[PDB]
Amino acid sequence: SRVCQVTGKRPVTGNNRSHALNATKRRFLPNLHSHRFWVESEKRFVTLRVSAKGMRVIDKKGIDTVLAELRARGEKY
Amino acid sequence: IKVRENEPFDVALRRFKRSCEKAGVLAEVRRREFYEKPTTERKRAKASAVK
Amino acid sequence: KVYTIDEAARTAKFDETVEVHAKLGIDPRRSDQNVRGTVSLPHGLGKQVRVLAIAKGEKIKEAEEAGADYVGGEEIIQKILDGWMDFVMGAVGSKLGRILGPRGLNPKAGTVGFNIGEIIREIKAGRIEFRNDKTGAIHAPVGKASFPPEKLADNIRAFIRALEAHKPEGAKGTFLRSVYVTTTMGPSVR
Amino acid sequence: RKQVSDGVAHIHASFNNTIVTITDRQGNALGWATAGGSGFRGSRKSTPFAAQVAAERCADAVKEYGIKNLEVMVKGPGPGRESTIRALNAAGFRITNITDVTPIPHNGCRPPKKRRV
Amino acid sequence: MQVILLDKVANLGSLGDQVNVKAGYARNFLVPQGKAVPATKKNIEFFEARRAELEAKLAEVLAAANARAEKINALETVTIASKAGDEGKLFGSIGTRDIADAVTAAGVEVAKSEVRLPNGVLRTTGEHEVSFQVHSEVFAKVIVNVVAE
RNA sequence: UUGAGCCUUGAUGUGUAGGAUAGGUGGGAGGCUUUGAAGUGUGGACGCCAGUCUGCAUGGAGCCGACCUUGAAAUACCACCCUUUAAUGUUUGAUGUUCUAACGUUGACCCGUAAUCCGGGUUGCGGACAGUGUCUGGUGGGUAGUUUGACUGGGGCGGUC
RNA sequence: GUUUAUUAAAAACACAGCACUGUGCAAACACGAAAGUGGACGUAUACGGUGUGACGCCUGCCCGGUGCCGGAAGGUUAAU
Ligand SMILES: [Mg+2]
Ligand SMILES: [Mg+2]
Ligand SMILES: [Mg+2]
Ligand SMILES: [Mg+2]
Ligand SMILES: [Mg+2]
Ligand SMILES: [Mg+2]
Repeated sequence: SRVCQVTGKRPVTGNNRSHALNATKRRFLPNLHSHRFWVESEKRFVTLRVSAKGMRVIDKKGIDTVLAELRARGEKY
Repeated sequence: IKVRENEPFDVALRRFKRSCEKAGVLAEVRRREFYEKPTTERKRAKASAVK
Repeated sequence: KVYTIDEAARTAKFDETVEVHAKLGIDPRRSDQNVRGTVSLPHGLGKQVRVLAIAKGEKIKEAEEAGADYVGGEEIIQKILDGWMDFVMGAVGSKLGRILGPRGLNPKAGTVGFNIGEIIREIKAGRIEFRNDKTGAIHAPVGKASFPPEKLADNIRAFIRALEAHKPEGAKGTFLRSVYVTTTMGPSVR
Repeated sequence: RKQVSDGVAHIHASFNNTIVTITDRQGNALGWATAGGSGFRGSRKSTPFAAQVAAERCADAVKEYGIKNLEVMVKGPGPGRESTIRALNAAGFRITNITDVTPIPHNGCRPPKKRRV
Repeated sequence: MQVILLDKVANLGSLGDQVNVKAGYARNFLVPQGKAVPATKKNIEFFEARRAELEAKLAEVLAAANARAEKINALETVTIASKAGDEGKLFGSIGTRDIADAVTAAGVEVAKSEVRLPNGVLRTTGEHEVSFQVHSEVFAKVIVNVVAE
């Protein structure tokens, strides 16, 4: 289900305010994308369903640390 | 149809065109089809060309 | 350069033939092209004129020595009126107009003065310095500038001749100073 | 731009008008001019004269690659069929060989009917 | 990102610079095929330790693979006990492991393939010369004197 | 390297009294070209085929100004350049060209596997396109929620407020 | 043949037939936030939608309006 394994971002609900301020319940899905990642420390491709924000977090912390979190909460990858 | 006409002369010299094409087969095909009426047309090219 | 390389004229004979041809905005709405009264330009330059004003039969012995060389007479209002190859300038004011001595039918010569006490007043310098520059076709400012006798000393105009930046049209960018003539050509910036 | 010298003047002479096209040997269009392109409309353009002044105009247009000697290919009946090659000779041209290229079906398409006039 | 490179890397890199690259290129191509790496600061000084070491230090050590030849012209003469036939023309002859082994075997320690006796290499007695090699640009001359004893 | 911003290196004009195809005003009573010209002769070429130009060239040693008209006078020279075009840029996207490595594969194969799922792997084909997220203009009775007045010799029509 | 089970069996619906129009297949389309599935283990002589309704003889004029289709130069025009 549309969830970013890095950040936990998942859909949230809100409103579509028309010009006349009519509210209609809506969603905001996150920019999810399944993406293969080269884990050098594993000679293997780990693909993660990640949000774009997700990737940037992986770019900064580094896939080892990031997977090392999934691992540290049994979020299996 | 074709004229080489090499060096000396700027006169056209293509009287060969009055030997076939031009109003030859070209006035012919220009228009009304014909079909069987040429028969009659050429039956004067001979009712004449007898003498 | 930051200002101008006033060393931008190193062959004619006397390269004073330079001009004040700057840039102004456009007419997107309502603006015009005008000049004040004989813009003198902070610089003696070195110009002796023959300024033509329309005084009377008294202003011929003191209304003629103040940066000029003569003044139209009283008999010569229309007794100078019989030719096109025969005939600054002037036209006194207050309540006096001069379409009866400059009107219908191709020349500009407005600034002379308007005095009710003197013909050459105790403190009245500024006339015979620099010309005018009204409307033309694609802008304004045409006239004259420094000379072959100065240095960056005729760049006294550079801070009080380019400083004549009065309200620009609207949708424009008025700002660009240039001059020169009789050797090459150019300008710096604003 | 570019240059040739050895060329070909194509002409399309047809009762209503005659069109002069001047191209190199490998027919790649170097310049053209029409009887209508110049002036005259109606009768006017369907004349040997009008075709002369187009044959002319065409020169001041292909001379722009300095052509020197050129063949001539003549298509269709109608004026300007020959009067054009005269204005070409003069124009300032070695005029190499002349050929006629008017197409002749071996009796194929039925041509139009009528001209009850 | 910034990212600091590893190998030379084409129209941008160098071998150990701090360029700046589009992340699409860094992930997906460069860093995976380890041609570069995140400029995690932690790293950029991992590289500052690597900006003092090998360079500043081991090139005044090739100023020793060089000043070996400051002792190539301060003697400038070894003799070889090689005699002479029928007129002062070597009964012997001396090459590279003769001019490197009769160079090493004193206070002049050279690597046997660091002695260029272009051939003469060699076919007569008396004084000769040779091209002694320790660095790629800095070699040095001597004088050799095959002594007919 | 295509369509736009804009800036150095250059063009250019048949309203009458006339040597004659006057852009508007401005510096202006002598610059210059032997750093090798006026136009004869063809070269690119704008084209209302009325005429203009020059890198080059055959050339080889002066032309003119207030002159007398015209609402405006010099192709004597210079420019800020408008009637509208034309030759590099700068980058920037932009239309563009490939690449492969993100990504798609509802081709083939391998293994987990006695499995038309799925996962991994290999290959083929695509490829920064497609697709999806956020934002955004358009469309949208498909759905939804509502509105759609009152007086009135019943109501409606008409009329009126 | 069908239909208002219970006041209407009909001229209404369907029908073979015809015409338009969509659809190159991971089809259009339809049920589904989605995965998945019908269409179809089909592939334009197929599949969907719309109208007309065996057959015979036939089906003219109008594209201004409203829909739809095509257009690219101008104009106007979103976030940015
Ligand atoms: Mg409704
Ligand atoms: Mg009521
Ligand atoms: Mg019933
Ligand atoms: Mg019943
Ligand atoms: Mg069908
Ligand atoms: Mg029906």
